[PDB]
Amino acid sequence: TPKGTIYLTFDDGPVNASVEVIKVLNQGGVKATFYFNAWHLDGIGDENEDRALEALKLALDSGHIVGNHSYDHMIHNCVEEFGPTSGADCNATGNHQIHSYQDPVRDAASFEQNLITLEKYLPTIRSYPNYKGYELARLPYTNGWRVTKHFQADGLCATSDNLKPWEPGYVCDPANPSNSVKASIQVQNILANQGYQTHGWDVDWAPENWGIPMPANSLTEAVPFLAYVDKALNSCSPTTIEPINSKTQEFPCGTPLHADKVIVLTHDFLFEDGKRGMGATQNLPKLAEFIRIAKEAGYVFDTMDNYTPRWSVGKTYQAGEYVLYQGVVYKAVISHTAQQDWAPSSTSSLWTNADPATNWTLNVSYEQGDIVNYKGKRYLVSVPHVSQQDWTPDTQNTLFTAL
Amino acid sequence: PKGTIYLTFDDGPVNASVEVIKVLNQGGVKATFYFNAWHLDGIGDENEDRALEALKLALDSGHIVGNHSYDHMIHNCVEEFGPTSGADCNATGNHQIHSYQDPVRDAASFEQNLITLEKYLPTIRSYPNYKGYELARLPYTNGWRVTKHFQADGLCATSDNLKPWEPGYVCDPANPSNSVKASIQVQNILANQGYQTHGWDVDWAPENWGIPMPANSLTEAVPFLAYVDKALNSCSPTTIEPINSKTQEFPCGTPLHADKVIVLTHDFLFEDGKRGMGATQNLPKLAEFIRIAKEAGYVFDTMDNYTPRWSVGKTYQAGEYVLYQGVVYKAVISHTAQQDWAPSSTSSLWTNADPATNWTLNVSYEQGDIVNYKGKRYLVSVPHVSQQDWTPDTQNTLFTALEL
Ligand SMILES: [Ca+2]
Ligand SMILES: [Ca+2]
Ligand SMILES: [Zn+2]
Ligand SMILES: [Zn+2]
Repeated sequence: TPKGTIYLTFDDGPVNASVEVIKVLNQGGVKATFYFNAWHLDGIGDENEDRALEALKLALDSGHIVGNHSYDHMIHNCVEEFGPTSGADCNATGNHQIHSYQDPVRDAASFEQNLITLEKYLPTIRSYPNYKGYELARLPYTNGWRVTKHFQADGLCATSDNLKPWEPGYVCDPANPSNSVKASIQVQNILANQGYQTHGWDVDWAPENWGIPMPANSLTEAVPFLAYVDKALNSCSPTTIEPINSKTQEFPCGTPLHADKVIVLTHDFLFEDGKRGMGATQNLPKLAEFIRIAKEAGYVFDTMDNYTPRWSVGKTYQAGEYVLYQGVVYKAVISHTAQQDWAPSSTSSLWTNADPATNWTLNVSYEQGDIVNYKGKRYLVSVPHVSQQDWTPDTQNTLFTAL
Repeated sequence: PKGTIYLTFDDGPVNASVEVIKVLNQGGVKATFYFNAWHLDGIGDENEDRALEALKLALDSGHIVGNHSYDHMIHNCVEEFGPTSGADCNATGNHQIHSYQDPVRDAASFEQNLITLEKYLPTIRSYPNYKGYELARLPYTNGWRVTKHFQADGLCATSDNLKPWEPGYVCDPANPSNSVKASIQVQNILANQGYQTHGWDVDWAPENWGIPMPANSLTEAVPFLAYVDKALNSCSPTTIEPINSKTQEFPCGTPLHADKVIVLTHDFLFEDGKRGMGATQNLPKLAEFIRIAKEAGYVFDTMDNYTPRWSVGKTYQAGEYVLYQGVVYKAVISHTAQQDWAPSSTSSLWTNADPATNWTLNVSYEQGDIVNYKGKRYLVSVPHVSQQDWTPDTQNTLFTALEL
């Protein structure tokens, strides 16, 4: 058995720098997950991105998983009016993490616009099974999780209503989060109701020193970075990670789905020779070496579509274990061996639906105190039970209490 | 029942939709509404200040909501799309000219529709009868993507220059307009996103568009019921007039179409306004029609049930079709359905029969089928059922890559 599983996740592509990243992954014999912002395809993301479409194609042809990071990384919330210069304008002020989320309905819509743009520039994109843009997402700035009904948590100081975390007098209060944070929580919930899973991260491969003129040069070297990964293995990193805005304060430490796994966050743009330093020259070798030594150390690499393991026939499942099947999360009812014809579903006796959603749904095991939406109204679950078609909340005033 | 009628209303939500919905409720039937969300933005050039109220009433009443595109393709009717474009296009009457152009943009209008609906009614996904992401119908076009073996296009639905009633108009199904070809591509893009699309058998419309107040001439209830009887098991999409409403290659006798009539009509025909006294004259036609159709032995259903739901305990014959969790399946063998033996991507009892073209698991592929996979096109050389190990890029005895 492997020491553990590493999930390499790259955010904020597709950009020019993405091309050589992908080749290093391919040479290293691994697959990774890229959470993309399609505004780079429109040439308005203020990066070197004329090869953005080439990069998207290469990632997909190479078998890497493509997930959804929103169309514009929420830069519409950093400027007065969104347009071709907004990316540059927001870099001018450095106000990315201030008022990052405002109208959650509009902000969640940015993930659907991302799908439109990706499918505009690459009209064949849905013929790739590794296109997961409509299944897997990650919120900008936010170490937030919607994995299963019992595995979800928010980044409670991810974004701010005024001061940045390093500025003097900055105050983070998880118990009374910022308006931006509250908005981001609603965004998570909207996406979950559209069938997305969202995942945060355990470790962030970033500059060790942002105060030099080429901060990318300071990216952690492979050996010490592997030490960070070893340290994160089974140690609830999302609660102890720094800085404070990268935390998931109420991450469910010890949750079985998270055991023996480390999600690495990094950014394509840290591997470019450019305005952040000699990223290609200094850091592509670090990536190559990290992959080699991680494997030597006993790790294997996987992608986020398998973070929740796919249901597989012949496997013996235990009561309470989670699988993913056709994009939906299910939880085993009893110990059994999966047969071909016994796949999880909305009518299975062997599984219940355990998507991290809040709209009332068939064959879900509801707990007391859960709140579900049904036909535009909210309902408290008063009697815990497994939902069925004839027990809709509008007809069941003992099991549910209207709010 | 002697048959099932599917009442379908297009081009809402508008003020006129409110009274239609109430007649349906009092008549004890559910219907399907194919909506254009631009009315919620107030730019659709109808009486539409109650648009959001109507969308809510349709949903709260249990009617099914389906996707008719954001702007009814008016962006293709004008030079630059804006708040006045519906009015501009009505001023010219060029709706059916160049109606489909860039099919990627045109299909994206269906996704934009989802965005706008979910903007004005953030709770909309909490309604099981919201089917905006599952059921669609193309503007102007009697086109169908129901199953892998039940699909056909409206070959003269739209034009590159001349309207069907104008001097010089020619329609050739064997060499369709550029607009039509683009619309065929839109159908395929939507099918690959999981949509079914459905056309219609009969269109409840003005008998005479040339008289003043043309909405008033909407067919009376009794003769309209006559039209429905005539359509029942008679392949109406091939014989219907006018020419731009035809589905020339409709698969007459296809099993899912048996004993069913889909009626198309438009909410706006039922208001008192610019098209005539539609509320006064036509709401009672709708009410009476429902009553006499039930008397004659018809029942009414919605388009989410046009492909019947998989039902536990039911016996199925090999070859029969069901809808399960939004996906069409065909039975591989006769058997009795049971709880844990539902259709799926791994079932031995069913195969996926969605009307899509991207390579998909557990599909019964036929010789000559062309599938898309990882950006390339493949011809199926021998029939087989797809499985994870048999991907087209690795199975050259099953698939042959086509040249770009
Ligand atoms: Ca999902
Ligand atoms: Ca479907
Ligand atoms: Zn990011
Ligand atoms: Zn229409």
